[PDB]
Amino acid sequence: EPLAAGAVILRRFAFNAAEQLIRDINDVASQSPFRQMVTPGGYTMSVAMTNCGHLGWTTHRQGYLYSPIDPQTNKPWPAMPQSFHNLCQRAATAAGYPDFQPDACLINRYAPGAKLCLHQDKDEPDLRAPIVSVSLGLPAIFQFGGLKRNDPLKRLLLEHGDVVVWGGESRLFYHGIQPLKAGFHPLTIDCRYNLTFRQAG
DNA sequence: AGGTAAAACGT
DNA sequence: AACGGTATTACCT
Ligand SMILES: O=C(O)CCC(=O)C(=O)O
Ligand SMILES: [Mn+2]
Repeated sequence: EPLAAGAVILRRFAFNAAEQLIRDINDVASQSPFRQMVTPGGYTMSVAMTNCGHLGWTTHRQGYLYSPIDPQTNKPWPAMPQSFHNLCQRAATAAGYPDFQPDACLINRYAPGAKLCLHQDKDEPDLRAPIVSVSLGLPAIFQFGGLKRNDPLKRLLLEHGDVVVWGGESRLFYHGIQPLKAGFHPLTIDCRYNLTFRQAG
């Protein structure tokens, strides 16, 4: 369990809820489809993304931001599914964050080779609130460091149903995903999904 | 006067 | 391929 101060991995926590979560990913994506976002610097991200809930993480020319509106559809992001919110609440409570109320869920899709380079989650104004991160499908190596980029990384395999929660002291810690290895999973076929819940408003 | 982009090539 | 440069710079608010 003990990843860092205020950080924990709940292994296979979402395993039982996974089938329903995956159906709801498909429902969300049918309204706001997965898209590979382009950085301010002009590079297309390997991870395909969408959002649900009140606020969605996005890139544009000027930087990163949380928007109530999907810039692709010009409609609000789909409502956060009850299955998402219920799972998130249970995970956060188990992790020691019983008062967490997310208003934002970023949905990441990793094809073979897709990565997410070391970054901080910092576009949220209320830093008191934790991050809840659900793994679905193919396994990936999760990097978890410290407050500085060059702080040593813990490398952890995240498997289908694993939930990682950080906050408090570890809230602004650098973290990332190494290039996804190809493979098969009975529920996702050829990809990894990640659900990242935050308080963005 | 701060916050931010790099959530993205060489050794 | 793990590690670290780049952003002690050029930009908007
Ligand atoms: O895919 C993951 O496990 C991490 C996702 C992430 O870091 C993010 O969406 O900010
Ligand atoms: Mn992140």
